[PDB]
Amino acid sequence: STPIPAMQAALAATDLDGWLVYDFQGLNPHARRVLGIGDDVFLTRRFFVWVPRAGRAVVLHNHIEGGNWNRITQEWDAELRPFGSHAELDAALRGVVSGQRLAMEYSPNGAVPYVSRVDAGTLERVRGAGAAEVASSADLLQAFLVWTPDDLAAHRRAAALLMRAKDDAFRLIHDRLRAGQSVTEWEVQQLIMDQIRAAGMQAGHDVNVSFGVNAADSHYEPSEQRSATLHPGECVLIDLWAQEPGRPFADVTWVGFAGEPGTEYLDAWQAVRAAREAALELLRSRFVAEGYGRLQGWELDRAARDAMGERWAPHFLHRTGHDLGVQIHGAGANLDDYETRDTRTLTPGLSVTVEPGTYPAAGGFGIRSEVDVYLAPDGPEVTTDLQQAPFILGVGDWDAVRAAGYGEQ
Amino acid sequence: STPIPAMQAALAATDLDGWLVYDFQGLNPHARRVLGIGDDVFLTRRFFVWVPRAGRAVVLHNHIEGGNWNRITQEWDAELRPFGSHAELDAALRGVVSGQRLAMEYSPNGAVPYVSRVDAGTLERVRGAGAAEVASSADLLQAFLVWTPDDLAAHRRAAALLMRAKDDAFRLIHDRLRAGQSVTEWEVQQLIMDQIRAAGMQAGHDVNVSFGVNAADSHYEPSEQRSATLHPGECVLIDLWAQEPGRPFADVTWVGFAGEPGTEYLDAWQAVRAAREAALELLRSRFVAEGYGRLQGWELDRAARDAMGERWAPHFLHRTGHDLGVQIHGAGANLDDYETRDTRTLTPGLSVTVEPGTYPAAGGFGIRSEVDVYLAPDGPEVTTDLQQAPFILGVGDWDAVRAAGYGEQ
Ligand SMILES: [Cl-]
Ligand SMILES: [Cl-]
Ligand SMILES: [Zn+2]
Ligand SMILES: [Zn+2]
Ligand SMILES: [Zn+2]
Ligand SMILES: [Zn+2]
Repeated sequence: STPIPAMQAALAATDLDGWLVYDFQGLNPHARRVLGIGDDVFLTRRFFVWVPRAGRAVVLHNHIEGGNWNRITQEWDAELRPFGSHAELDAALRGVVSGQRLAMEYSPNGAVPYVSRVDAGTLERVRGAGAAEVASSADLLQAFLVWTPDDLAAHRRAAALLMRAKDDAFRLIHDRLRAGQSVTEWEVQQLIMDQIRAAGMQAGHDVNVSFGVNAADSHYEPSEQRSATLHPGECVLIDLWAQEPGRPFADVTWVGFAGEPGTEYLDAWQAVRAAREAALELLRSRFVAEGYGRLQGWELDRAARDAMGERWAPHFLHRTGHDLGVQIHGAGANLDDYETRDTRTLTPGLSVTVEPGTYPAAGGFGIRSEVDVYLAPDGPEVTTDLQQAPFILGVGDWDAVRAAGYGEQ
Repeated sequence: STPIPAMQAALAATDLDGWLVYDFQGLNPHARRVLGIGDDVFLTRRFFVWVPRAGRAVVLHNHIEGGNWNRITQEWDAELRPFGSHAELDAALRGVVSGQRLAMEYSPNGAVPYVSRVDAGTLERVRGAGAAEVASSADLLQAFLVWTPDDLAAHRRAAALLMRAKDDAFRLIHDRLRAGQSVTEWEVQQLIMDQIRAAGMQAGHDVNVSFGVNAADSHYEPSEQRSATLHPGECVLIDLWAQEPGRPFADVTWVGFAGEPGTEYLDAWQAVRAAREAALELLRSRFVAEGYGRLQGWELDRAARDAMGERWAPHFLHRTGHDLGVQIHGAGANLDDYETRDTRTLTPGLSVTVEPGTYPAAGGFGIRSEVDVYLAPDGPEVTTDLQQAPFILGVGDWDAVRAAGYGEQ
C-alpha cells in the first residue's frame, strides 16, 4: 500500500508545505504507523520521510537499509535517497527542508507526550538545515481518526445499548432499595456486562459501579472479590462503555442517590451540570461563530471548570473529557487544561466526551455526568442522553424516578 | 537495588549539579536501564528522576502510578513527589532544576541517536523551568561501561585466541595455494568458528572471510550456500571476533594476498597502516600531554582519514572504529567523524577498535587493519597484534610469511 495520498490529503487542510516524519528505532511510533511500516520490519538506522503537499515523497535512508526501504516503499512512487555520512545526511536534509514550513511529531513544551516524539537534537538539526517553521503534526494526525458513516452508526448502536443498560442498572438498585434487599456494586456491574455481551458488544475493562465514597475515586472498579453493599443515604455513580468490535465506543456516566439526597449533594449536582452545559455551549457557540478549526480542547475544560464554581471545582481534579474512538481514550484531542494543556484543535468527524465531576471523599460522594459529542461537519451534536437530575432511587415507581432524572416531569 | 550511588559516582567525575532522567513509555530506554527498572514494570505516564551530586534523588511521578513507584524505589532512599496537574508538574520541575547545570539524554544536533532520546518539547519545558544548562549525559553513560579486571583478562584471552586463529586461517590458505588445492571463504570461516567454539568462546555472528572483490564490501559474510573460491592474484581479508560469555569481545582484522601483490595494493596497504598509526599516535600523544578527558572519538577518525591521504581516503567510506564491549559494537564512544561526529570523550577503562581501511571495488580489493585499544588509566595500550605487512600467501614457508607480516624479518 501507499501512505502518501492520505498524508497529502491531511496536509491539504493545512497551510503547511509538508510533513517531515523522523524515526530512530522505537523513538517515534507514529512514524511507522502513519507510513504503514509493518512491525516485522527491522530498521536499525534513523530515517526521514518528507511528504510535500503535492508531488513525490522523499525518503532519506541509510544505505545499509536500502533493501528494506525498497520493499517498504515499492507501492509509494517516492524518491529514495540513500545517505552514508553525516555530511550526506545534512545535504539531503537541507535539500528537503530549506525554506519549508513543515510538521513533525513535536509538541511545544512537551504538552502532549504521545505526539512529542522527535528528540531535541534532531529538531535542532532540522532547524539548522534551514526549515522555515517546525509545527506540531498533532492536528494532521487527527485527520486519520475521522469516523466513517459505519463507525458513527456503530457508535450510536452502542449509545442506545448504554442508555438501556443504565436504566436497567438503576432500576435494579431502585427495586432492591424499595424491597430492603441487599445490592452490591458487582451485581450491578454484571447486569451491565451481561447486557453488553448479549448485544454482541464488548467493554474492554469491566464497567464502573461505585457506591458512596467509592464514587470519589475515579480509579474504582468493583470486582467479585471486593465490592460494596449499598446503604440508604449513599450516592451511586455508574460509568459504562461499550463498542462493537473495531468500532468507536460509546461511554457515559449517570448518577443517583439511595433515597433523598441532602442539600450538599444537590448543590454539587447543579455545579456539575452547569460545568457540562458550559462546555457544550462553548462548543456550540464557537462552531456557529466560526466553524471548527480554531477551538482547542483545553478551552472546553476551562469553560467547564470555570462554570463549576469555587465550591466544587477544588474537588474536580481531572480533565473535562477525552477523545472517543475505537480506543475508549482515543488518540485525538482531549478536553484538558488540567493534566495537560491540550492545544489540539477539535476536528470535524471525531468525537469527544464531556464528563466533568466533583469528588469530595470526606458521607463522601462523587458526581460525574458524561455525554458523548460527535463533531459532525454541520455542527457538534450530543449522541447520548442528558441527565437533568440524579436518580432519586428507592422512592416511588421507577418510571417516575427515571422521568425526574431526565427532566421529563 | 538502588541505582543512585552509581549515578552519583558518575556525576562526581563531572562538574554538573545533577542528572535529570526523563522517560515516557518507550521514548528513552536509558532511563529504565540506568534506574534499574525491570522490563515487566508497566509505566504509562511520563516521569522525571533528579539525581543531584549528593543527597536524595527526587522522583517526580504521576500520582496514578504511585504504587509502582513505591515498589521501584523501595531500596533507593529517595524523595517521591507525586503530581497530577501540569501546574503541579511544572512547580515540581522548577523546584528541582532552577539554577541547576544538569545532564539529560540529549545529543546536540542529534549526532548520537542512541543517546538523543528526550523529546524537543520536554527539553523546552526543562529550560522553561529555569535549568541553567542542559548537557548531554553521553559521557556519564560511559561510566557504566568501565571494564572490571576480570573483563580485561577475558578480553585478553579472546585476543590471544584470535591471534592464534588468524594464523591458522592464513596458514590454511597459504598451504592450499602452495598445493594448488581449492579453498573457499566458508572453509576458512569454519576453521575459525571451530577454534572459537573449542575455546569456550562465542562470536555472535559468524566471522568474515573475504576474497577478492568481497573484501571491498564491509557487509560481507560468507555462508555455506554462497562463498568464493580463492584464485591467485586476489586479496584476502579476515575480520574475526570472539568473547567469553558475558565478557568483552576481542575483534581484529588482518589481510593477505594470494601471491605477490601489485604496487597498487601495496600502496593502499601503506596508506591504511599510516591511518592506523596516526590514530594510535594521537591517542598516545594526547594522553601524555593532558591525560584523558578532552580527546573525543571523532578526533581519532580525523587523524586516520587525514593520514590515509587523498588517493585512498575516497575509498574509506566508513568510520575509523567503535567502542568494544560485551556487545562487539559497544554503547560507548566511537571513533567516528564519518557517519556521525561523535563528540563523546574517550573514557578510561573502556576499549575502542582502530580499524581504518580502503575498499576500491573496481581486480578490486579491500584492506582493513584492526587492533583493539584498552584505555587503561595509566595510558592507552594496544591489546592485539600490529600487522606490518599483508601476508604474502602461498610463497615460501608459513613461518616466514607470518614473520614478514609481523615485520619480524
Ligand atoms: Cl542511525
Ligand atoms: Cl504522561
Ligand atoms: Zn469517558
Ligand atoms: Zn465514562
Ligand atoms: Zn571492529
Ligand atoms: Zn572487526
